[PDB]
Amino acid sequence: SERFVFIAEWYDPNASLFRRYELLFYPGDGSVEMHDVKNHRTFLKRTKYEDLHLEDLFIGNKVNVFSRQLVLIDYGDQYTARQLGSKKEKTLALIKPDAVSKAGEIIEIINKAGFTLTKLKMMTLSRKEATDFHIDHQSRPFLNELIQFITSGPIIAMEILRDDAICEWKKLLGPANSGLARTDAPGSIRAVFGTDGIRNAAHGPDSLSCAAREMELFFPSSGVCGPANTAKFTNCTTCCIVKPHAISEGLLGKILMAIRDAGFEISAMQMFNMDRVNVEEFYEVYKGVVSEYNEMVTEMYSGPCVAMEIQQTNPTMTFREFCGPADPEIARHLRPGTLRAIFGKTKIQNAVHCTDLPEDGLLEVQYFFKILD
Amino acid sequence: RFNLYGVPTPHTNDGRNMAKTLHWLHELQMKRGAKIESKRADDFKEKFQ
Amino acid sequence: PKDYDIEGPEEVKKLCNSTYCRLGTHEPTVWKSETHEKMAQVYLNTEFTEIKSKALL
Amino acid sequence: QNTVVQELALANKQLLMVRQAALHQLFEKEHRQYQQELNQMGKAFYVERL
Amino acid sequence: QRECISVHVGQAGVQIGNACWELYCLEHGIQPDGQMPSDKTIGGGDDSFNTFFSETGAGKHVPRAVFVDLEPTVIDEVRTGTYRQLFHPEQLITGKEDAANNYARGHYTIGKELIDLVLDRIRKLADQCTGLQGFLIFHSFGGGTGSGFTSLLMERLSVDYGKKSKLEFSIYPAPQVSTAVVEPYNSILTTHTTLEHSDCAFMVDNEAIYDICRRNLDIERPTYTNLNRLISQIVSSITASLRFDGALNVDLTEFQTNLVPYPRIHFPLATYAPVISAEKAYHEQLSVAEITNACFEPANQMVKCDPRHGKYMACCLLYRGDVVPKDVNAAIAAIKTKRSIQFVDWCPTGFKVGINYQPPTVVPGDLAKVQRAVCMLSNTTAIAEAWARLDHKFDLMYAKRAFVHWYVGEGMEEGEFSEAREDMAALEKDYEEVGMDSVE
Amino acid sequence: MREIVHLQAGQCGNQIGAKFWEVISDEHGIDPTGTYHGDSDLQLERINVYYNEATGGKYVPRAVLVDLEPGTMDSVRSGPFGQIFRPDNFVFGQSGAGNNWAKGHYTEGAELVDSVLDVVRKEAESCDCLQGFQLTHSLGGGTGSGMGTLLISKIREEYPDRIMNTFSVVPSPKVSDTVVEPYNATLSVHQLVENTDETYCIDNEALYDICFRTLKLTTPTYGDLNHLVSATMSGVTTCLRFPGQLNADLRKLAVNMVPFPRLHFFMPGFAPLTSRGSQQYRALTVPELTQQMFDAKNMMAACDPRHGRYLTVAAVFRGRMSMKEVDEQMLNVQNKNSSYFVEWIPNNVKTAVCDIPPRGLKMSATFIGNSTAIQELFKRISEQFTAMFRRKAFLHWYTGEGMDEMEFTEAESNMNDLGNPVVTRGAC
Amino acid sequence: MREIVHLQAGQCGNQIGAKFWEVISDEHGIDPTGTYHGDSDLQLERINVYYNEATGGKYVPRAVLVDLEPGTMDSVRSGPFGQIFRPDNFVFGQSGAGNNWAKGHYTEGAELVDSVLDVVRKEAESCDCLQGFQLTHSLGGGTGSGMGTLLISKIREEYPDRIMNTFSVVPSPKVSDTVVEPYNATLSVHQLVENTDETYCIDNEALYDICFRTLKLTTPTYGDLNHLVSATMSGVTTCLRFPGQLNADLRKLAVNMVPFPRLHFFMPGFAPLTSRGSQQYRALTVPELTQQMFDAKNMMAACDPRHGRYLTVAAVFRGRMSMKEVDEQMLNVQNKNSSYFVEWIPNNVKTAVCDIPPRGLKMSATFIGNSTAIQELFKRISEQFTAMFRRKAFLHWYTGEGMDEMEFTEAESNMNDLGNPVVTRGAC
Ligand SMILES: Nc1nc2c(ncn2[C@@H]2O[C@H](COP(=O)(O)OP(=O)(O)OP(=O)(O)O)[C@@H](O)[C@H]2O)c(=O)[nH]1
Ligand SMILES: Nc1nc2c(ncn2[C@@H]2O[C@H](COP(=O)(O)OP(=O)(O)O)[C@@H](O)[C@H]2O)c(=O)[nH]1
Ligand SMILES: Nc1nc2c(ncn2[C@@H]2O[C@H](COP(=O)(O)OP(=O)(O)O)[C@@H](O)[C@H]2O)c(=O)[nH]1
Repeated sequence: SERFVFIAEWYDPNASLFRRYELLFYPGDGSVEMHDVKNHRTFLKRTKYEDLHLEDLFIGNKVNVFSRQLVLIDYGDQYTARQLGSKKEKTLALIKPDAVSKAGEIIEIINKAGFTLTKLKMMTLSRKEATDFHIDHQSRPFLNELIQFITSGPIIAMEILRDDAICEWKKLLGPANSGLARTDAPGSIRAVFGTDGIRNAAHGPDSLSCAAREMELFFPSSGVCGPANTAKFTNCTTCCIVKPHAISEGLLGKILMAIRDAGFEISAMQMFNMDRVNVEEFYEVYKGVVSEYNEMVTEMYSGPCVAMEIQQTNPTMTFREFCGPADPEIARHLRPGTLRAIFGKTKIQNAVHCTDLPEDGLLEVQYFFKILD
Repeated sequence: RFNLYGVPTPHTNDGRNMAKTLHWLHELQMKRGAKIESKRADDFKEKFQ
Repeated sequence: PKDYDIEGPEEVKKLCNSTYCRLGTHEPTVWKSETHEKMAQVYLNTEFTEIKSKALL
Repeated sequence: QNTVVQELALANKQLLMVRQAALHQLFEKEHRQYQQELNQMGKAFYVERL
Repeated sequence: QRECISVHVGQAGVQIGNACWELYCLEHGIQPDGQMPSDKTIGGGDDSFNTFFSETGAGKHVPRAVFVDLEPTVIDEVRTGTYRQLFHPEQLITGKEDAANNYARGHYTIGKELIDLVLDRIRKLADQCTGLQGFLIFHSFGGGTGSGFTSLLMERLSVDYGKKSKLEFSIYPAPQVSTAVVEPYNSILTTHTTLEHSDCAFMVDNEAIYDICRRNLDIERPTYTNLNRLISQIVSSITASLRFDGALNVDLTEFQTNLVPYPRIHFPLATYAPVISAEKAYHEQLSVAEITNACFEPANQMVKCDPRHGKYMACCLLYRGDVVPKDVNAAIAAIKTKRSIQFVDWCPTGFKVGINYQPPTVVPGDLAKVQRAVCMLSNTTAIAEAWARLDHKFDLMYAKRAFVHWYVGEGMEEGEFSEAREDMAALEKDYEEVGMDSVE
Repeated sequence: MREIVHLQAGQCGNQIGAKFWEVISDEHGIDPTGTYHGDSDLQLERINVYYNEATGGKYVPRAVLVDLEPGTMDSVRSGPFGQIFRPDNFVFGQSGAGNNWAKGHYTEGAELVDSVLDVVRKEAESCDCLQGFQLTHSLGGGTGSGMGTLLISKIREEYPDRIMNTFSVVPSPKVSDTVVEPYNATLSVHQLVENTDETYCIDNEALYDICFRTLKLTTPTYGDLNHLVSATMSGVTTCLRFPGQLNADLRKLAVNMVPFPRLHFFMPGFAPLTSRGSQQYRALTVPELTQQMFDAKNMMAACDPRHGRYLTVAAVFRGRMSMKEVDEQMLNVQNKNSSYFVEWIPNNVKTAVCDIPPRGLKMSATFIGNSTAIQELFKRISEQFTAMFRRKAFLHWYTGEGMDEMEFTEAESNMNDLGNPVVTRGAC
Repeated sequence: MREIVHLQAGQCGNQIGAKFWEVISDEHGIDPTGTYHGDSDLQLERINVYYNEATGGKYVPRAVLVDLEPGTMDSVRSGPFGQIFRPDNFVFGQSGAGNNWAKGHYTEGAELVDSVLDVVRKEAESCDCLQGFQLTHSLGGGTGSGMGTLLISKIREEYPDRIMNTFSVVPSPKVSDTVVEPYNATLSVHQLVENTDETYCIDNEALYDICFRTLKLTTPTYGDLNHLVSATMSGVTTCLRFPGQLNADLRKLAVNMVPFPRLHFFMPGFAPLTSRGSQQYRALTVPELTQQMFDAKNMMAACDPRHGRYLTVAAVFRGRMSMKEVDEQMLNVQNKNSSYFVEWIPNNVKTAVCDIPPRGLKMSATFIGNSTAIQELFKRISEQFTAMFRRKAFLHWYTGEGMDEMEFTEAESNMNDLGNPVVTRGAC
């Protein structure tokens, strides 16, 4: 009853060949069943897999079926196309260098609208890369100050999914001139968070082809996107990993709110769908020092996770103390103001992951912000 | 006219029910968080237990 | 399911054409030899060691 | 390049051991001071047959 | 430097060579167009690719083979497919009239319009050939082209290149299955004249690889591509020790010295190990001892002849990959200990070892990705059963002059039919003479 | 670069050739106007086996269209694929066939054979490497019997090293469509003994039997009969034209098919003959092809293969297909029906495979079979000849057109002299 | 080092052993794909006991799977921990089982035993010091009984110096899933008396009265019921897989646990068991573990210990614990239940402990019991056999399949002659 059947892909670690499968999802009672494409046979007969929800099913997702981190490729059958197709649509978000420090509650309003985030990156715009994001504006006497804005500071950029996502994010965005938005007063993102027409809040595409071309000028299919601003080693470069449980419950915006209203500054964010070998490489130092390791690791490669770096400027309280004790129940009986105290549970669903050693934060940011893309 | 009719019996075919009931509840509490009791319970059981 | 009905209501009946045109109803005619297709699995059907264990150092 | 790759593997393992030792020390010290402040507050951890 | 010329004759030989040079290109990293993306790789430095692929100022890695066929459309398939730019236009020689599965048309009448051009091409490839190690002859004992043009070619190459090495990889007529009726004519009248001119001739069959693909590669409905891609694996295990480096460097001239004890008996039997199908190879050990025992199990031979019905006279093992000599020693000692490998009494030293440090490279296809392999070539007396059965076929077909007129009216005299028959009688006489143990 | 010169004689011949050309033009991609409108270059690569190149992309069939009555040529030129042929290749004659071998062989037929030689020579040296000639006609009747044998003899004398394939419509036992099938068939077989190199006898009763029973038609027409025969004719000359592995041409099949020079009489079969109502249900594969090939149900000469051992067997398969499944089934039938094969020859089957099937199908197999069971086809015509030659009936036309009495006796002597070895090899 | 070969026969054996391999993979750290992902280095201490390796650290289980119906094979393959097994070990057969001991023993069941012994032979020669073979099967029914006992016989003939563990599910008194369960059970235990070194009789009703009286589940299925079986199969083979003070392997268990060679039928047990609501109100300690062993509501064979004296009692603990506790506890059990423990074996209790407990548990223990209480199971099977045998019912499909009259009486006589010692040593 109500099959949602997709084309899935796995990399066999032993067999260095891309293996193609056909995933079946029954929302129903929630169950999963793959099928071998070549050598047409059965593969993981229909059984309930409650870890696999409905909302993560999405082209390009990297869903964790049994010890197998399958990346989605195609619709395949087109009944599931004509049902869960237009109910999800691409959208590119481009929170401008003004209110880029207010991006935490930008993200909060995005996730409160009902959106789903897939990838997230802050860069600076180079010469040719910034000129690429002006072909719609070209030959009108404002290009110079557009360049000055878009190359002034850092830019946090987002990929957004919803039904009628382009038009509904236009409804959230408001009218293009924020002066007109202030005269209307609709509570739009420009009207509440904006200065003028040249610096509104965030630019967005107005058509599907517009979303496609601006997505390609931004987050590419090749590998060169931008510097992804870090100021790599600034003598204190601890990292945080906002977890899949956090960015699936929608606590990411409030996490950014709390870490911005604590003296700390974010300067690099990247949302990266990880694989098990890189997750194992990162958490390899946790082999045998903490009793529960494997089910902490499987959270790390369950869903999307967003890395960030935090420059330490807050006196007395450092980032380790601001994150608090690793156990959130412990943190609640402790100092009831830390991120894990007011944002997490169950010791594995900590909202944040700080660098535990103080001298070693640079190596984590050299990984989730240099080694891994 | 056309619905599932009859008393439902919730049951898991692969064995998850026995899988959860053969994990001790103290371990599940431990995985949810560290267990915390009173200081004098700690002292009494340190001395006379 | 034929094409030239000899018993069909047509006044002119040229009894020299077959009742059909093609012997079967296969849609794709492929038009590709084995030493053209199986030998072409090098420009396509590629899957090398992409997913590698990235060293932390 | 082959022996360089072997050398990166060995350096990975060396930093693994020293990082594990430091992390174990830090976790033990954190546990000790958490227990101390809980005893100050009026509660304590539960250890199996403590 | 250390380079050998491949020659391919007939439909069978030419698409031996198509899959063979696909595998050679993806072994040395060479693109289908004719160039290499970048050097600084173990496969494509200089000394490994110089063996087959020549060079050119504009990065072109031109082959060292000849693709000769007496009829078009197979050479035209080669120069129409994805390897059009790689092979040189004169490197693929085509005729304008099919050999019609007649040894007389392969040897006597339509051979003279093409043998001069083929020898001109081979002379050119030998002129740009510093150390010529030998010629690898790929053909069948079946159809007219591989039966007759090879029969003329070994004669001409022995006239002009008498001291050189010649290694045939022959498609032998299978025990039961066949593709023709005049294969008993063509095989006998080809072997009769190439026995004195072929240096060593590994015979690989078709029904045996049929059973191998059916049993180990787990594919019930395969084709000629899956059939002779395994022969490309065989030749890539034979002529690889001079390409890469290893523990034991076995040479092309070493195969004929170690597998051919007598001037006329030069007929080894080939087999391969890991032949597993990539969803079965990673639930087994595939150790050196297991892949050694796989070659000597009486089902993995690539010609349908049973080694139990005979005695080995020579065996060479070519180990390839991350194989260690001190498991090689244990495996060969274990296979010598047990009885059903019965060696003759006139070679207690009956093994050759050649070890290569290059792991086998998987093509996009059906074979698995493995880090160990071995190709085993055994010269044994067990081929005498197949030869006597082929002689039975020839006698039953010749006793009442079947298909004689096509052969005799083409240019061949009748006495060659009787001469090849007594040549085969002498061959099986030598096979039974080398069989019994020494009693003097 | 090889080609086939196709020639057809008689009113049977012109229609069988016209349907063959409809099949080949459909297969290659030739429209009724003549230009090439196809979807792949594998067709266009070797269309100069049957289509001479001309300017403007107007590829023209290289066909010699021959008859003594200029009405079937009007039918051919007014048919569907009528404006495709050369207007000079309709070599006509304002005369009558006469239903007479003497009128076909010793009369105005010999006055027309010089112009037919001129046409076929004009075709022949517009080439580079010719494989040979392929004539279709009917033994029972005029024109294609008499002029067919005369033309076969004359072009064999002109070119002696080129293969000859003759598709000959032999008479049937169930029906007699003329009264001089015996005279015409015997007199044609007399030249068919020492002339053609590969004949494929194709009876007419078997065509109706196959069309009514396998294709399950209710009123099958001459178009359907010629369509089946043309399918066999096209499948024989396949690997000469379309690419594949283990390719086989006419001389290849001939060398592997005749053990003796006079046993060149074959007995054909095409066998994806699945009925179209059941076509979506058939699980068409190699063993089904083999069974439909080797039953005594699809055989297009009205003579049972169970009445005589098979001498040699062809199997020209076409399509994308596995040759384990080909040849294991080949030995399955060869080892199961051991009594139906002569034992002095071993492995009496040819396998040939083209990588491209006929369009509309995906797997096909043409069978060309030399069998001693072709003996009954000549025993019938021999008794049918002698029963009306003993009383000198229907003979004065033959002896008044300018042919002697004794040639009948010579023809019957040659015919049962062909009857002797195809008997004596069928029982060791 | 030491190894165990896991054979599984029948649908029941296949499902039970698949859940067993799930439990062992979870205990050792092998994921469903087969790559080792554990937390401690000591989980890979003794990985050779159940797993052979492959290239790249991929551990394939040393299991041989057989049945007559190729659908349970697909079920196990499509299970969660299905793509870990060797594909050549999936020894199926396109035939029928038909829950018939004759059809699984004397016939088509024995037509596959050559390939089964070939696989078992290669898995046993690819070892250095093999300790033995454990087979999971159903005592009643076919395949697991039919081919199962034949497999026991041939393996015992080939290797007479290894321990044969046979985890078999016996037919239940209240319900039957097959009307010829007494027939198959008698004809299977007849082989099991003189062949295997130790059995494990796991009755369904006693297996499930656990799920009421201790676990308090409402609707448990067989996926829940085979987990207790898997827990006991893991707990028996735990001192040869994980380190611990006073180790105990299968053969030390057999010598301490089998006094006379025929008397080797055991009742199993696993007792850190309590309901989900009663987990938090429990006082998990060695004395309550010992009591939950020795209470007659936890064991998986429907045999009352108060209906017969205990011959031997083995107890293999897992978890960090004190030794004086367990020694005094089993001594106190012996002293309290003095009459129900035999007097001719002083200290009829074998004790063992191991360091690491199963994951999700702090201390566990497996229980092995050889008493005279198995005479109830064997006598009930004997009564039901003599009920179905005195009217020759359900027997013509043994005789037509190839089984004769007299060794039915041999099997029943062996049943009664096994009931005789297990009642004489009850009264010494
Ligand atoms: N891998 C592979 N093996 C082949 C192929 N074709 C033929 N063989 C083997 O080669 C034998 C006959 O091929 P050939 O001797 O080359 O045929 P030919 O020499 O071209 O003879 P004709 O064309 O009939 O004149 C068959 O018995 C097959 O066993 C092929 O296309 N691929
Ligand atoms: N298959 C087939 N047979 C035909 C066709 N036309 C005629 N025939 C057969 O040819 C026989 C008589 O033709 P025939 O008299 O020899 O033609 P003629 O020699 O030109 O006078 C008849 O028995 C027909 O069955 C055709 O178009 N296709
Ligand atoms: N514990 C357990 N018992 C089972 C399972 N499946 C079947 N059984 C038992 O197996 C018995 C019948 O098995 P049987 O018919 O002999 O299987 P067969 O050998 O394939 O024919 C039944 O009485 C069931 O109680 C299972 O998954 N777990």
